[PDB]
Amino acid sequence: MKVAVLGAAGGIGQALALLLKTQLPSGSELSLYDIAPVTPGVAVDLSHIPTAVKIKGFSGEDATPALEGADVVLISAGLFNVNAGIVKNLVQQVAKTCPKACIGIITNPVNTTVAIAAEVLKKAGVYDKNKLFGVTTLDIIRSNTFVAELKGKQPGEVEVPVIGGHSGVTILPLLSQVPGVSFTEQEVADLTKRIQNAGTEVVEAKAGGGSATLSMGQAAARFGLSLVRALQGEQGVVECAYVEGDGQYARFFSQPLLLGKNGVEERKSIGTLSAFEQNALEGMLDTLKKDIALGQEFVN
Ligand SMILES: [Ag+]
Repeated sequence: MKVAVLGAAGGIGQALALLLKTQLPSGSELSLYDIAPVTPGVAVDLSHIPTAVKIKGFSGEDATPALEGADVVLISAGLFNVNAGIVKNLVQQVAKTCPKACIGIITNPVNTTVAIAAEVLKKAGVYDKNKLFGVTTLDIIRSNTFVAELKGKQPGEVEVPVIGGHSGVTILPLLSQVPGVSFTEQEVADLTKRIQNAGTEVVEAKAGGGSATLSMGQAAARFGLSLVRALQGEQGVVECAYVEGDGQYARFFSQPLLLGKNGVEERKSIGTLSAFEQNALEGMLDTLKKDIALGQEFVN
């Protein structure tokens, strides 16, 4: 089982690679790619950690040697103006070298870059909707932290389902479905708005000198490890991710997914929604649809 990290020299990629090197199952392989010439040294650095995970790093313009035999590709390289071209270039190389891998797009804006990725893989004739994921786990683990903080629970024991998209008002935490926890509607409103704007807390506290790299690395690592477990035959693995489903709300939509050996095994129902959640769901479908079309038209 091989995991390739495209964008491994950035802050997100390095934290992701550090977590994968120490937590991937024994016998796994990790390949790091980025443009920067330091990337081979990041792998050598990590290769000194005594886990049964083989790691190698590659630099330059060609990601092929890092992608050969890859089962999972995580793309954290790279707002729309800059990352759209980066995503298309890397997904094109994925479509030529490991077209059957599961692809997790971390590069933002996820709502749009997943649509770009889908259309690029379509042009190569290898697009598989069961294998393309927008990684939205950062909204989930932030929700877990904020809910446990407000309710005095252990943060490890709180799991909040989060649906919709990965930006602004498209992020919908289903607080009504957190077992053993009840909220007032003012708690729901303030908690939902904090989750939807959590990124701004980081950049403001960084004096504008950066963004959320370590927690995003942890989020991507959680989704990546869940994927690897499911691909290796583990049962009951459920994660929310931004995928092309039945299009009931939008072409791409984040929802609980049962993962399997093929990627998506079943797209689970979002369940019963509260009045607040149903309102917030229908009230953001248009801005989500425009995010998708922005990505489609860039390729088409
Ligand atoms: Ag796969």
